[PDB]
Parts: sequence; C-alpha cells; structure tokens
Amino acid sequence: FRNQYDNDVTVWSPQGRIHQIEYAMEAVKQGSATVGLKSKTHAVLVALKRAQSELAAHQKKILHVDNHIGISIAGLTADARLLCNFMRQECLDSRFVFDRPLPVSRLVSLIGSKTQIPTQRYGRRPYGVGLLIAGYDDMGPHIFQTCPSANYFDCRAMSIGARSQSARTYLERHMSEFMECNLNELVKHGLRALRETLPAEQDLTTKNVSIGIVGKDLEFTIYDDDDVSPFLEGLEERPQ
Amino acid sequence: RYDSRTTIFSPEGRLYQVEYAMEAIGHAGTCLGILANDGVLLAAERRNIHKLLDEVFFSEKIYKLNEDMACSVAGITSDANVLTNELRLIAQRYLLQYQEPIPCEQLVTALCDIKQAYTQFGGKRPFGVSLLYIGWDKHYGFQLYQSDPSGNYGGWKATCIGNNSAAAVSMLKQDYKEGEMTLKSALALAIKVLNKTMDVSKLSAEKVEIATLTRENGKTVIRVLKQKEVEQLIKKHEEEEAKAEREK
Amino acid sequence: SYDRAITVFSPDGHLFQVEYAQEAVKKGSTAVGVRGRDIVVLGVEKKSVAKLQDERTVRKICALDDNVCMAFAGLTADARIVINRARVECQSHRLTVEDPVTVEYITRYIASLKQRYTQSNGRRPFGISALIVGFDFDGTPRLYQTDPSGTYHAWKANAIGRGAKSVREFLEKNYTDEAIETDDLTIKLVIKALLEVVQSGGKNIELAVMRRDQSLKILNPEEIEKYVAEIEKEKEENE
Amino acid sequence: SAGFDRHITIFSPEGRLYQVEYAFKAINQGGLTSVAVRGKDCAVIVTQKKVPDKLLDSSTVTHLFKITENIGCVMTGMTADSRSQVQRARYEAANWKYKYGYEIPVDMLCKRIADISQVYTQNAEMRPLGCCMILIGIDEEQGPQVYKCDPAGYYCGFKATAAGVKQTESTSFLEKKVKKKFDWTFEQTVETAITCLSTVLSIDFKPSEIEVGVVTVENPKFRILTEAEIDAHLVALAER
Amino acid sequence: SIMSYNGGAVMAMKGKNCVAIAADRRFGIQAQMVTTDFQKIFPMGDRLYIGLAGLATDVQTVAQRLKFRLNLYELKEGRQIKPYTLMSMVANLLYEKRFGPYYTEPVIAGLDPKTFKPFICSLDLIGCPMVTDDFVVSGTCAEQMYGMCESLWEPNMDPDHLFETISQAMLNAVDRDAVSGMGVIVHIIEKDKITTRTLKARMD
Amino acid sequence: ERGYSFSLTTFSPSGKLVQIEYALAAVAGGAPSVGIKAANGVVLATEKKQKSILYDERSVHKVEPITKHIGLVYSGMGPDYRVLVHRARKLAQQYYLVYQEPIPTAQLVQRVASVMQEYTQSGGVRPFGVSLLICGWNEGRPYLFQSDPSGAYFAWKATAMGKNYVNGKTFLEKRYNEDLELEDAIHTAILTLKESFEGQMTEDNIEVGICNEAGFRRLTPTEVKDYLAAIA
Amino acid sequence: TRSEYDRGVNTFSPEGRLFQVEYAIEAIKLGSTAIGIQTSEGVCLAVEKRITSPLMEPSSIEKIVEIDAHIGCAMSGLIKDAKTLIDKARVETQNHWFTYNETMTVESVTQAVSNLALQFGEEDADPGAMSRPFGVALLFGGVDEKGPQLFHMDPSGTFVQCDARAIGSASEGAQSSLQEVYHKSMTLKEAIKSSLIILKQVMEEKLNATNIELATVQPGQNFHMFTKEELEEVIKDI
Amino acid sequence: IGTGYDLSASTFSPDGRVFQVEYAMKAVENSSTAIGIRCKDGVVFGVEKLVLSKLYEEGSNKRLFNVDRHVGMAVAGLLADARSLADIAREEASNFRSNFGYNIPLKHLADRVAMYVHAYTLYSAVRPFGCSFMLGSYSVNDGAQLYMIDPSGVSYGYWGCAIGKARQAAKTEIEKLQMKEMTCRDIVKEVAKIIYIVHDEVKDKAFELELSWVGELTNGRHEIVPKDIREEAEKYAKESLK
Repeated sequence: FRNQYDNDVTVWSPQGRIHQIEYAMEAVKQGSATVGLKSKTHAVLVALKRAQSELAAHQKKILHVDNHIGISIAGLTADARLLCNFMRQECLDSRFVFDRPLPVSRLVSLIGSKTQIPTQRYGRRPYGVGLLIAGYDDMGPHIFQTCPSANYFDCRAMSIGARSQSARTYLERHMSEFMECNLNELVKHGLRALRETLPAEQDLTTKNVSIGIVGKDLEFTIYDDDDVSPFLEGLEERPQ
Repeated sequence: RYDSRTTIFSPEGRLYQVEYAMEAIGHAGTCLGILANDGVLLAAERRNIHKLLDEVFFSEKIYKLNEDMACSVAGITSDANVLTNELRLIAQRYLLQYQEPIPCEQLVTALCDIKQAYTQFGGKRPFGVSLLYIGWDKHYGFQLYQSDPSGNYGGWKATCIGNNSAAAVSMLKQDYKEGEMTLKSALALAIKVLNKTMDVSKLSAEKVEIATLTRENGKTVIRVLKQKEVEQLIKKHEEEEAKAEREK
Repeated sequence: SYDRAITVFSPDGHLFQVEYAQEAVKKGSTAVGVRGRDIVVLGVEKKSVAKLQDERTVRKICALDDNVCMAFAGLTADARIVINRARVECQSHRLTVEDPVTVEYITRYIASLKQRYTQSNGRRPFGISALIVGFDFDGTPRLYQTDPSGTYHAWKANAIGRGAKSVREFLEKNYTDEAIETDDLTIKLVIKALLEVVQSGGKNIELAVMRRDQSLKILNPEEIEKYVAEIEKEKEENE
Repeated sequence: SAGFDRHITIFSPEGRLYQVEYAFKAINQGGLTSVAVRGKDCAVIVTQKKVPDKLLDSSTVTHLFKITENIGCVMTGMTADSRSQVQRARYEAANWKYKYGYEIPVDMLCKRIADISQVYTQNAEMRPLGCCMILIGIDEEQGPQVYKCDPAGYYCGFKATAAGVKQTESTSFLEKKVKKKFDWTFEQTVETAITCLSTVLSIDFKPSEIEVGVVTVENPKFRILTEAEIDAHLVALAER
Repeated sequence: SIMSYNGGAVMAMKGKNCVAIAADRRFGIQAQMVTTDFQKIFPMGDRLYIGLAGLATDVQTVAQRLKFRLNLYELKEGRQIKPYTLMSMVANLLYEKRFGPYYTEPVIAGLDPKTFKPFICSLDLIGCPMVTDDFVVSGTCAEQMYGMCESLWEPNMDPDHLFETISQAMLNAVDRDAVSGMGVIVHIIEKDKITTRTLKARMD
Repeated sequence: ERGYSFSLTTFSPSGKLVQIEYALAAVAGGAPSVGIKAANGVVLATEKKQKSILYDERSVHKVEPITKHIGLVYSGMGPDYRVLVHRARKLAQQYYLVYQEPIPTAQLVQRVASVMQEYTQSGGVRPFGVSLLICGWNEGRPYLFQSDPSGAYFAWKATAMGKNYVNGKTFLEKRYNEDLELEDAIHTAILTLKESFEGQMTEDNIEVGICNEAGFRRLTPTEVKDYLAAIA
Repeated sequence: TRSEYDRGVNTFSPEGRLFQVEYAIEAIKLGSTAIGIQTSEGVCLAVEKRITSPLMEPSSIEKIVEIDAHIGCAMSGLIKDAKTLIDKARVETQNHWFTYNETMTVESVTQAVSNLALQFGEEDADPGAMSRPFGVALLFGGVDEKGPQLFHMDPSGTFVQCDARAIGSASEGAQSSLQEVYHKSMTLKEAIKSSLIILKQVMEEKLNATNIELATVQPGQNFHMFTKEELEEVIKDI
Repeated sequence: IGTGYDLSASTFSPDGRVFQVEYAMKAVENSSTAIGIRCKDGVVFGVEKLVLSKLYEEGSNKRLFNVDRHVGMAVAGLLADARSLADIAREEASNFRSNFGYNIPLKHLADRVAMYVHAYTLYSAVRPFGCSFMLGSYSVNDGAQLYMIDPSGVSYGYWGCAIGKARQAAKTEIEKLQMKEMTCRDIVKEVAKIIYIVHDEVKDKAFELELSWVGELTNGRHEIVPKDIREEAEKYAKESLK
C-alpha cells in the first residue's frame, strides 16, 4: 500500500503532504453547511440544523462562548465541544485577568496554536472541526474560519461543510451588498445562501435553520424556531 | 499470530509467551529436592564446568536467602540474580517489619506475586526462572516449594526441574516412600536420580551441587556438601550400585 | 487484525481480547456454588495430586473476609493476585466504614478491578471467573459471579470452568425451592452437580459451607466420604 | 541476513549495528571535506567552502567554530546536526568550567561528548547526531592535541585526521606524509593540510575557498586564520 | 534533655584475645520507671555485639534496620562482617538522615575475624565515628564511667582480669547515676566460648 | 524465528532472547583480549592495533582501573566499554562511601552485571555490545571474572574472548597450569595475543594491565617492550 | 484498504470518518432494545431483559438505573462500560447538589456524562482513563425546570433531545414504528401501552413479567421502577 | 524511493539521508514564494499571497509577521507551521529579553530557533517543522543581517533569498539586481517587480503583494509598508511590468 504515508500525522508524503491532515480537512466537508456574513456593525452566523430522526431534535450548530464572541461548528461533535470548552475557559481567563473581551484575532491565533499541537506531535488526533468565528472588537465585526488543518482565514464570508460550494459561489455572486447591509438584509442573504446549499425537495423550515447574530451593541444571540420566525417572515420565497 | 507481547490472549485462551517461558526451563540445569522425615536437601547439576572456572563461589545453582530460607535456581542468569536479590529483600523486609523469620509459604507467595506482576501487565518479558525453595518454619516444620516462571507454585516432597526433568521426576515418584526417609536415604535417592538423569556414565562430584537444610538444637543449619563429603557420598552410592549389579 | 489489541473495537463491535480472556476460564476447572436458606455451598473439582503435591497449598476455595468466600476458575497466579487485592480491599473497607463488607460491595470491587485491568494496553485482563458467596449483615444469602470482562451478576447457583454448561443445565433441571429447605438438601444438590462432571466421586471434590456467621469451615476429608456415603445412599434410595 | 537496519537499538545478526553505519555514511552526505594536522606546538584545521551563489553571506557560513576561548572546533556532515552538536559541546564545556573551575581538556571534552552520543545511540529516543567532530587545543605537560568524535561516540586522538567525501584518500595522503617523520612546523603543518586538500580534490583552490583555524602554545587562543594570513600562507605555499 | 527522656548506660571493653561488652537493663520514661528487660546490647554476629544509647524507640528502630541491612550484606557477601565495616555501616545509617537526625548515640565492639584482634568503636548522635584502644561508654553516665575507666583501665588485660575489670568498672560507675541502673547485663565473648552473664549489683 | 529476533521482551518459542545472542555475536567480533589468573596475581591484555598510525595510541586506553586494586578489559564496542567503566566507577565508589572499605571484586562484578542486565530489561534500549574482564586481588586471593551483555557473570582461571577466541581458549587450556607465576602468566598472555595477533605486536600495538597484592597497575610501554623482547 | 484506519481511534479515513467510533456505534446493536418516550405527563423507559437462564436473579441484570430521584437511565452496550458511565453520572449529580444545592437538569446530566465520554482520545488519561471509545448508548429521561425531558446519548458523546428514541438491537425497527405511533398529546398510560406494544412487536420472545423492565418519571412522584404487580397490571391490558 | 526508511525522522537512508527533511524541502518548494532584501540601513520583506477565494478578506493569513520590535518574520510553507514557529520564536525572544535585558541579535535568535527546529527534526514522536522562514533586523550598533532557515535546520546567511516554487527562478532574476548599495527606497521597487514577475498568471493566478521592512526609516522597527509607499511600489511595478 503506497498510502502507508497516511496512518499518523507525523509522516510526510513523498510529494510533501501530510495526508492525515488532508483527511482531517475533508472530514469537516461531511458536516452540514454553515455560512456567515458581516455588516458594517453586525456579523451573522446562520447554520442548517440537522436531526438524527424527525422524532428527535435537530443537532445544534451555533454555540455561544461569550457575550461578544460566538462560534459555529461543522464536523466531529467531540472535537468541536472540546474546542468550545477551551474557548469558554480562555475567554473567561481574559475577562478575569484583563477585564477586556478576548480579541477575535487573538482568540483565533490561540485556537491555531492549540490545534497545531495535534498536527505536529504524535498522540492527539488533529482537530477535525470547521469553526466559523464571528465577534466584535475595536475595528468592528470579524468573521474567522478555522479550517481543521490548524489554519484560519479572515473572510468576508465562508460556507464550510456539505455542498458548501453552492453557498460559496452564491456569496461570490453577491459580495457587492454585504458591507452596506443592515440586520434583515444580511440575514436574508445568508438564508438564500443556505437555500442554495439545500436541494430542491427541502426548504429552510423553522426547525431547520439556526441563526446567530453579533454586533457592536447587540450580544451574540442565537435564534430558534420561534425566534427565527420574525426573521423568516421577512424572508422571500425560493426562486424555483 | 498471537506470539507478540505477553499481554495477549490466544483465541483458545493460551498465554503463548508464558508457555515459552515454561518450556525454556527445559534448557536449564537439572536440580531437585526431596523432603525427608527429619531433613530437607537440594541437589543440582553443574552443567557448565569446562576446564577453567575458578569456582570462587559458595554455590551456583543453590542460593541462600536467609538464616532459614534457601533456594535453587533454574533459568536465565540475569533473571536468576534479580529473583534472588528480590527474595533477600522481601525476606528481610518481612523480618524487619515482623521480627520473625518469614514463613516459607509467605515468601513463596511474595515471589509468585512479583512474577505474575511481571507477566500480568507492563509489556515486560516474564522472569524465565523456575525456583526450588527449601526451608523450615515452625508452622509446618520442613517444607519444599517448587516455583514457576508463570507465577504459580506448589508444595512438593519430591521435584526435579531442569533438563531431563520429566524422566527424573517420573522415576522419583516411582521410587518415593513418603514419610520414611532420613537424610542418608534421601541423599542416596537424589544421587541415584542424578545418575539416571545426567548424560554421564559416572557423574563427578564437581558436576553435583548439594545443600542440606536441617533443624537441630533449636536452630536451622544450611550447609552445602563439602568436596570431601560429596565425594564420600558419591563413592558410597557407586559401591552401592556395584553391590546391586553384582547381586544381579 | 482486530484480535491482538485489548482496546480496539472489531468492525462487528467486539473487544476480542476480552472474549478470549473470558474463554480462557472454560479451560480451568469446574466450580459450582449454591446458596440455600441458611447455607451457601461451594463445590469444586479437585485436581488429583499425582504423588508429591502438598494439597495444603493447592487452595481453590478461599475466603475474602469472615463474611464472604470465593472459588475461582482460571490461571492460579491471577486468582492469587485478585484474592490478595480483594481481601486487602475488604480490610480497607472495614477501616473506612467499620462494618463487615457486604457481598455486593466486594463483588463490585472485584468487577471494577478486573475492568480497570481490561481497558488499556500493556495490561492483560484477569483471565479468571470467581464465584462470590457470603451473607450480609441481615444474613441474606447472596451469591455473585464475576466475569473476566469486568462485569458481575447475581446467581442463585452457578458453575464456572470446563463443563460449566452441563452443570448449568443440571441446576436448571434440579434447582427447586424445596431443594434448599435443609442444609443436607443443598449439599445433596451440590454434590450431585459436582458428580455430574466429576463422576469419580470420593476425592477430586472440595466443599465449603457457610451458615449464618459460622466463619465457614471447609468440609474436611472425613465427612466427604460420609457425605458421599449419604449421596450414594440416597442415590440407591430413589433407584 | 538483512532487514535489521530500521532501529538504532536493534542488533542485527553477527552483531552489526546497521543504523550507526548509516549515520556514518550520512556524515559524508554534506558533500564537503575537512582535515586536521598537528605539529610540535601547533594544530591546523582547514576545510573546504562551496558557495552556490554570491547571494549568501560568507561571514556566517563558516564551518569551523570555537568551543571555548582556547578550544576550537571543526566538523562536517549535516549542518543542522553540526550546529546542535557545537551548541551541546559549548554547553558541556561551560558546565565543566562551572563545576571544576578550570578549562576542559580536549580529551575530556571529546570523551564526554562521545559519551553523550553513545547514550544517543544506546536508546531509541534519539537520532544519533550524524555529524563528525574534530577538536583541537593545547594542554600543559602534553602539548597540542587533536581529537575526533563520531556519531557512534567513538573518540580518538589523531596526529592527523580527515573527514568528508574524500575520507579514505585524505587519510592515505596523511599517512604518506607522516611516515616521513618530519617535525611539521606551524607553517609546514598548514601547508601539509592545504596540499592534502588540493591534491585529494585536484582543484588547486583560490584562497577564498578555505577556512583555517590554528591553536599554538604561544597563542593558546583558538585563532581563526583571517583572509590576510590564509592568503599569505597558501599563496606562499603556491610560490614555495 | 532528649537523652534524659529515656536514658541508658552502655560500655564496651576488650582484653587479651577476648572482648567484653556490658549494658544497662533498665527501661523507663523520663520520670517514671516501667520495666527492666530493655535490650541495649544486640548480637551482630557470633563474636559481634552492638550497644545502643538514645531514645528507646529510636534505639530499637536503628537496631532493627541495622539487622536488616546487615543480614542483607551477609547474604550478598556470604562472609562474616568485619567490625570496621560495621562501624562505617552504622555511621552511614545514622548520617543518611542528617536533617532528620535520630537522637541516638550507639556503640560497637568485636574482634577481627581472621587474626582475632579485638576491636571497639564509638558513634555519635549524628554519626561521628570514633575508635579507642582502651574503652568506650555511652548513655547518661558518660562522665563518671569515663573518669573511672581512665583511672582504672590498664592495657594488655587478661580475660579473667578483663571480666573482673569490666564488672567492677560498670558497677561502680552505675552506682554514681540514677536514671540508668537497677540491673546491668554483661556479655564477655572469647574466640572459644561465649559466657553470657549478669553481674549482681544493687537492685536500687 | 525471525519475528522474535527483533525485541528484547519476547521469548522465542524454542529458546530465549535472540537480541542477547546478537549482542554476544557483536562481542565475539571485537578486539581479542586475554586475562590470566596466576597464583600471586592476575594479568589481562588486549591488542590496540589500528590502521593509520596517525591515530594517537596514548589518547585512549582499553585497560582502565576501577579502584586501587580493580582493573578491567573488554572486547567489542568502544563507547559501550567507556559507559560501563563510568557506571562501574560510580557503583564501586558508592560502595566505598557506604562502607569506607575497598570494594570486594565479587560485589563489583555482581553490581556491574546487574547494571548491564538492567539495559536488557525492556525494549527501546539495546543491550551493551561489550563483555567485561574483571581482575582483582583481595583476601590474599586473585579474582578473575567475566561480565556478560546478558548480565551473566562467571569466574575464569584464564580466558580469552573477542576475535579468534576459540583458538585462544584452546591455547590457554593447553598452556595454563594452576601453579603459574605472574611473570610466566604475562608471558602466556602475550603468547596468546601473538598466536592470532596477525602483524608483529609492538610495544604499543598491545596493552596489558596487571594486578597483585600491590593493587592494579596498567603496564607502562617500557615494561611492555621489555616483556615483548623477553618473549621475542 | 480500510484496514490501516480501523486500528486505533486517532486515525482519519480518506472520507474523514472515525472508524473506531463507528465500530463503537455499531456495538450498541449488540445490546438489548431500549425504548424511551417523552410525554407532557412524564417519560417512561421500557427495555428487554434477555434472560440467559431461569435461575438468573433478575435484579442483577440492570437495563434501567437511577442517577437521582428526579432522573432515569437506560443502557445498551457493555455492562461494565455503562457501569462506569452511571457511577460517574451519579457522582456528578451529587457534585451539583453539593456545589449549587439544587437538582441538576437532565441536559446538563447528559452534558457531564458526554464530558466523561468523548475523552478517549484525550491526553488527560495519563492517570488512567479510556484509551477506547465508550461502548454504551445512554437514554436519559426525567423531569426538570423545563418539565419532562428525555435525552439520548451516543457513545461518541453526542446528545439530542428526543421525544421517543429506541436504542439496542432493534433500534431501526423500533424507531420506525415509534415514528408513526407517536403523537404529541399522548398520555402517560397510553404512551406506556404503546411502548409495550412496540416491545411486543420487536422483542424476540413473548412479553412476561421477567421479559420487561419498566420505569416512569413524572413531575409529581420521584423515579419509580415498576414492581412485579405494577408490571403485571400494565401488561395484562396488552 | 527509500520505502521502509522514510516512515520516521530518526531513520537514516542507505545513502545516509533523512527523507523526512527532504520531504519537508519538497513541501516548501510546493509552497508560496517570498523574497527579502537587506538594504544599506535595514531589511525589507515581500510576500506573494494567493487569494484562494475573494471571500477571504484582505490581510487574511498575514505572512510577514514580526517576532520582535526590531525583528520581522517572513515564512513560506504551512500557515499552521508558520504560526507555531513564529510563536515559539516570539517566546524565545521574550525569554531572551527577560533573562538578558536587551534586544536579541538576529544571528543569535536564528541560532536558537534553528536549534529548536532541529529538536523537532531528529525525534520520532514529532515531525520537523515543514516551513522555511526569514529573519531580518537592523541594529544601529550591529548592522543588518538576513537569515533563511528551512526545515532541514540549517540557518545560513543570505544577502537576500527566496523560497517557494520559484526558488531558482527568483535566484536568476535577483542575481541581476545590484544590492549592497541602495537603501529601502530603491530596493522596494526591485522587490515589487521581482515578486510580480516570478508569479505565474496562466496558472496560480489571483495573488496580492504585501510588504514589510525594518530599519532606521522607521527607527529600526519592523512594520508593513505604509499604504502610500505601498501604492507607490505597486505603481512602479505596473509601470515596470508594462
């Protein structure tokens, strides 16, 4: 087997790749799609909730870590949850020692440092969770996407997960309004993005969508079926 | 297959590494001990005396442990030395803690627990050494125990371990009269067993290593048979064999 | 493949090392224990010592505390180690709570010890199954079986080791409420179950009886001949 | 027969440690060569310099270094292993000076660092630092010493030694020179080293392609022979 | 005053090709009297005996760990322990706990196993080794026994004379102190016989 | 049999650890060394021959003293021999500190055997590829021991290991007698070095140390040259 | 060639799957069927005994246990694995009743238990912990400040609020039946009747008193496991 | 091909080479291209950053870091590797300042970071840092230095070097530039045109240029090129690239 080079993260391919890292990268492609948008003063995280069966609740994909910073997970439940407790502990430690919120860029930098150790050292499996980070700090809203290759990017938007290329090309079609949009406009743009991800037979129902919005004065608040109801009342109809 | 580290279980349940540690004792020197009415002894084979060994030693296969504890060794030399040192440490730790010589059964169980711990876990090769402890205790007088690299043990009145051990023990049990041997008859029986089990027409006293344990005058004395004594015993058994064959 | 790894699930969801250790008990020796109204009995097949073994140190049945006993099937070194650990834990439990250890507590400790020995590499599972017996403070007869998988279970009368299936079926067909009315009836049942597999009788069987806090004495080899005379007498009596 | 060449801690049949020889061959992999010659009261070290381009800083690519103020060092092989080993040697020499209050003799420094490399090759936690060492210095009542250390931890004093791709031919030339039993004065030692390098390389090098270090009794400081003096020495050799 | 917490009195003596060791038998707390069977003299061999002075329980602990380590050494070597090794061994046993010192001042005496030359030694609380060619005492009666053994001892003293001298010295020295007394055990050991006695002194 | 010649913690189904045997094979390929116990002392020697006379023979010594009366020689790996010397010195000096008495050579051999067999306990650490020859004088008796990579230790009236050890052993058993004298012991040792020296021993080509009632001392080059001339 | 990635939990498939975790998931189907249903009046837990021998003591085999008087449990998988899980859950509930002196919500119960879970590949196992994924699927039900609540726990550490979830050997079929047999307004009595109906349709043998263990948790009373007479009463109707 | 020898970094080759560091070489050569040039009174850095998606914000994955106030950080390879190496280097500089009380020389920092990256090269339980990074500084009493340190662990001194898929290409067109005399003002132009010519437009398009420098022009302080000088450099590029 020529793929004896993908059994641990500590071996390189003959062509200079770490195939285990690439498999971890592709792992988050399995999870459900999730797209985020940010305005002049407001950043939104909208995700597509999934359920094991219709007789049970949908899997939460938007996680609250601190009043100003919020995360969205796509990938392994275990790794994402561990990253979430790590995020909460670090945000609290920052609030305790500096009395200031953890910067989005600094938080994502420590996330990268934490998740690089499994990539570099034998032992812990690489953190195979795609994280969408949306928060607020001195220069306004930020959207940070932390790829499971222990890499992160400052993005205007990103959709990570299953069939996320459709949302990616939707946002590629629709940059020109993201910067100047208000809450409702950006929310409807994100909903159209997920609807692009979602196939024809399915639609963004109340139980299907999860919306998280942060801003300058508005904390990272996550909406649910009853809470997403006013935001989806302004939503248009699917252009089918 | 299932011949990897000892912490494995064959589908039939066998511990193959422990099994090999068992059969490895068949490569060790032959040593036996038997229980007499008023005495106990250990007979051992000096398999390696080529020409130039200084014999700067008190006994090679037989190792003393305590004023009351003595054993014979059969296995790898390194594990042999480690086992003897741990035996001394445990026996004297018991003496210091309890101000009484350690019972033979208790010390035997201590060694067996260590040996099991060396095959129970840790990815360490089990001690490939089988021991024959000889000693006295006020609880059961004279006792002889046969250790085991597996970590088991047994109380025996006649037992041989080493090369050609199966035939030796078979004939030994064929010719054992329990409860009615003194030290002299026990010595004669051990010498005959050595005659039958060694690869020599006439075994030399140099190849033979005998230590006898006996309680008298309120104290237990452990002595290895001196060269004069062992040669006298072997010559007596030799003329006894001559008597047996001339009568035959 | 998936067999030579203690902590690796098989594709069909089996820890094959654990099941192999469990199967290692079936190569031990038959040990059957029955709990009665006021008695608990332990019947084990004794290896006939050839000519020289000292039967005093071939102990198959051992008591963990003055209120609990146990017989084992499996490798003797593992049984000795677990016996030492479990009686040490009984003493430490009496240190912590001052009251006699209940059978449930000691059985749970034994199961947890075996389990912690079968959840990591570099630690071979204890390949022994032990039948825990004893009376509680209120003198209720309880009997427990511990499995090398690290689990325990409450059995009214169970058998382990080789031929344990035959003894199990025998007990199923013969265990009655009236069969435990008297101590002698429980004894008759247990010797019958023993001779089901060890048909030689006489020797090669060891028995221990625990009544309501008598600090059990193993039945000595004078009334095993008497009790087997009784067994043979009842046996020619119904036939 | 074979297949035992995978682990440093595995004895092959016939009791041959393959991986150590693999490291010895890795010494040559640097592609360079070095020689050391000792006189009555001097010890000259010279090594070749290869520059792929002018783009590099020649002042930092020196291949010979200074362990302590009177102990100099030259080495070859992998340059990363080289710098790690010189760092370890300097650490050990400083520790020796701290603990024992006087400068480390060359023989003891070689012995201790060879013990370190032996411990490296005895346990399977270490790649055995595949770079060979040559150490020079002056000691009272014994004079100049030249010592060589190898990844196996084998150390020995040399009247003259060599290393690199041209090890065997350089050693043969050294034997041919030492069998004549001549005093080898300081300039004579230096010229023997230069002639050895030039002939075993067959290049008749320009003076800018060699770095030279020398320690003498009158100059116990390990003096790195500067461009002026190496020019004097080797162009004098040219005309001489 | 730690010495006064239990007290004691030991003395060692040698003569011509023989050794004599004597020790007190009293056991009692710093103020009250309890028993008279305390063992301050201990057999480190057929001709080796060690006397201990210090806290009673500290004395017993150091004696027991000494016996453990000495049997370890005897099993490791197979030879009788030559008494200078014993003195260095006891010095190490005391010193290895310098920051946790056992407030115990022991003493040893014996003979050389080969040439049968008697040897005695003295040890300090923190373990200062010391050897004398004449005599050595330890306990609470150090001053009196020191002085009167200086005024009484003679070199090259015959075995019967050795027993008489040790008996008179120890008895008339213990007549001068109270916390140590009420029975003294005397052990004279020669290369041929070991006569174990207890001289009749006052029971007071 | 091949799947078991790869670790030190797995027993071969028939015999024993194969890595120990391979370490022994490494030992048997080393520099020949011969030790001889005479009536009044002991002598051990070895060959220091190496190509490239450029090598400084005085720089390293194969015969080293452990204490004032204990010396040792090896056959096999060099650096492992140095490490063994270091550990032996530390152990002997620990014994001296504990007992304030020169360390008996039997205990030194036992302790060095324990320390080398320690490296054989677990995997990831290879056993020493070196066998030791221990010379010592104590209690009016010259002691000669051999320490093994396996941790085994045994006594020897006169032995020789390393390259061509079988021929040297045959020579010794055809030469040695129990009433041998020290000078004749040195003569026999140098002859044993000779019969397989392959290249005309010089004063520095061999290295010989001697121990007696006056402690242990490695012979100086002058005495070595004198003895070589006497044997011729 | 999957074989290089099933060996060990710290491996990633080319499809990014955790094959060890998937095997642990499938190992749930080795356990007996457990069915829990959530109703406004409470939650009831129904399980199969799978008694090996009539001589067995039915009290020993535990398919439903109590973590606290207000909460209930159901198991499917290894007995010892679930034993450690349940012991940790009880220790955690007493930890909460210590720290906050309150009854801790079932979602937080499954949170803490899942925290003990999904820790197999964690470096904090140096003192000693799971080197292998926990091999039992957990069914948590009870009443808290949000009324009756039932949560299903996945050996991977995932949890989901489920109105009616079935775990064990017949999880697929029992779930399919519960899909159409469940209504939101179902009463406790009719819910338990439906649950035993599903068990009867699913279980390998006939339903008798020794084939089913039954549990109920309502806001009024505490955790009640149906006794022999209560089991007979609830089974005589069906 | 070395199969059976390149599964770990502690195993040599029959030819005597660790294939893990060679594979790290291969990975670096399969990475982006970064150039640096040391001027008369400072050093400058240039990064060719590919915008993989316009969705990415500008300044994302910033690659010209600054380990210390007077020390920059250019790097090519893995961004996670780059950040981890930058973090350990920053901790090293902070420890040097805490223990020794002054700024860390570039050569000494390079030696320490090379030793640390070697410590990850020769172990078996870890992997060598498969990223090549640049060290640049300007000290008024020491001078200006530049260093390239690859995963092989060798920290050599280069006047101005490049790393990436156009290593030899950037060598060819940086050799023609004369270097030692002009300062940052006349060196930023050359860096800009070099970066804009090495990049391939038919394949691997969509790149932006970011720049940073250290020197007395900002008082020996590393910082990104000011927006005015940045657009001026871009204008010189578009004029010169024609």
